Amino acid sequence: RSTKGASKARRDQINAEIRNLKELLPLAEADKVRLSYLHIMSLACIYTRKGVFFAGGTPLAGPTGLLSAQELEDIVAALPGFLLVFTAEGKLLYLSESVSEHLGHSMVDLVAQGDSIYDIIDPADHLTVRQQLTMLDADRLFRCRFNTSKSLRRQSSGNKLVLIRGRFHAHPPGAYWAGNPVFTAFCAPLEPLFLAMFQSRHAKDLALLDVSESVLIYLGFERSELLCKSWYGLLHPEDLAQASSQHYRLLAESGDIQAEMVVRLQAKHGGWTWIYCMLYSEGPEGPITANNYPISDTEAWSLRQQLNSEDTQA
Amino acid sequence: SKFSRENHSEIERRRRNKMTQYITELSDMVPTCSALARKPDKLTILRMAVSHMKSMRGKPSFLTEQELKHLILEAADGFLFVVAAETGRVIYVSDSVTPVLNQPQSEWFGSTLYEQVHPDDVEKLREQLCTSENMGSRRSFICRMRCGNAQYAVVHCTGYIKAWPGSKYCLVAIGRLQVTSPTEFLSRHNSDGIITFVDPRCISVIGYQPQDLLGKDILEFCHPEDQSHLRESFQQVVKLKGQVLSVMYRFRTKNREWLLIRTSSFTFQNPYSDEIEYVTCTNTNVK
DNA sequence: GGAGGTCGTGAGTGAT
DNA sequence: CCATCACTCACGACCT
Repeated sequence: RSTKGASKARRDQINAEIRNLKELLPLAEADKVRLSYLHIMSLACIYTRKGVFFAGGTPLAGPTGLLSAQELEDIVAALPGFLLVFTAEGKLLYLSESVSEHLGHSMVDLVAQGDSIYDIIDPADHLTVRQQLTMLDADRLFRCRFNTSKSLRRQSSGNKLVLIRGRFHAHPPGAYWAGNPVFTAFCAPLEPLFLAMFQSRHAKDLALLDVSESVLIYLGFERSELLCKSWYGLLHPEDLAQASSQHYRLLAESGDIQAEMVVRLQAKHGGWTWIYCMLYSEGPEGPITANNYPISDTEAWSLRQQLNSEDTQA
Repeated sequence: SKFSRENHSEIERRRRNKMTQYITELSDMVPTCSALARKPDKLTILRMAVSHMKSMRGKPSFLTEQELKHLILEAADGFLFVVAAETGRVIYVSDSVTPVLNQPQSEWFGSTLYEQVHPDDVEKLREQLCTSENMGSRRSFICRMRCGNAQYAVVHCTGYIKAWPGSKYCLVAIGRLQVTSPTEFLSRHNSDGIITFVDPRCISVIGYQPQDLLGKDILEFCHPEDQSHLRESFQQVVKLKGQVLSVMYRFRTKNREWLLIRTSSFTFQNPYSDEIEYVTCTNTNVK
């Protein structure tokens, strides 16, 4: 007979429950008004997954009543990255506010188009990311480009590089948590306290013209004992070819080339330290500047799988 | 033209599909609902959703101050402890001390952090716990903490001093593990034959420790009749600019026996200077 | 009859 | 204030 006025109540009922969700969503009402119904039904899923994952676990929360006024909500601002939590299939569970500093886009802004990690990162990395999320070893570190802001695309040369260091956690008893673990990660940008770095300056034959003084912590050598030593004299003979070919690439008929490599360096007392090494040229045939990132063998293996797949797809 | 209307059709289509897929992801990940096979009325789906979104609490942020805690403690792998500033007595520790340090959580409770650290680092640990009003309330220190199962692991701790809300002050901190990780062995030599590096696999093949061989000529461990042959092979390797040469000779073990060793060697040259950084030698026990 | 979900189309809007 | 492709609402016939 008459489907209008009858089928209307259905729509204005589901679009009233959506609205009773958005007035509950933990956001600020400066942006809680420009939120499409599609956002609410694509952004409240993340909150609901947070709720069901956390409320359904043993109270393994480290402390109880110590950081209990705002210090936990203040250290997050001072950390050199942003927290990111998701499922192995790519669906997010939490993204701290802090992302606004690092990608230039709000949490209310990135995930408003979609549900999953693959709506924020660059579609050129989707394969690589997927690889690392399918490969028991509770550790995973991989390097990835995230979509940036239009306010920082005007000032940075594209989408940001981000190191992603995390581990797959013990999933709670559930239906979707079954067979789908939860990956918690610290994600810091690499294109300029937990982010271990000693930095170095090399000449055109990778000799240590200078090094940061935090090297003593991760190698046992004072800066005094390392100056003018040959970097190939700190390497492990297995990683010889990798560093040599990256050094060739770094020495071309131009400058301004990034060179990625995961290597081992020999410490003072002789233990081998895993170093993710980002070499860039601060000038064509000028200086060599290297960011060094100490990592664990699991993280080194993950990042090597990354770079192997990348050089494969060149 | 003719498609400024039907493109709109598939646009609204993709919108409806987005919300169907989302309302299904709500129809898989809510407890009051995941306990069926009949995916109920979509309105009732959203209603069980609002039920589970009236569950817990939280100008604003996203999650409460025990979620962010678990998260920062899992991203920054390690444990969180809370010690009294003056007495050093352990008021509190998280269970994560067990997978990090292998000590049971009952052995940390009550004891002093001075017992759990290395004696040389005890004065340094006191220096950082002393409350003399030195931004300036955050502490950061590297010490050696006792491992369970002599046995010590380097721990980098970061925390801050707070009045507990003679234990008028206490340090609340997080401790991260500063991990940083047969028949043949590798060795590196300079142009002259002086050993610059040895793989610690030498202990097993020839019985010597690495520092027992660092800085000596490789010929002081060769057998007198074979010195000339090895010296000529080294001299040729230097000229072979990366080619792999192979020589056989009798090597003097640490128990003063003579082991037959097959050494494969090649120079490594630096891609810009072409100078011999070292001669890489893979030494294989053959007989 | 009575839910309950879809679809192509009409319109209100925040935007360069 | 006025087109413009693009969002993002609502609508009423019309299947399962």
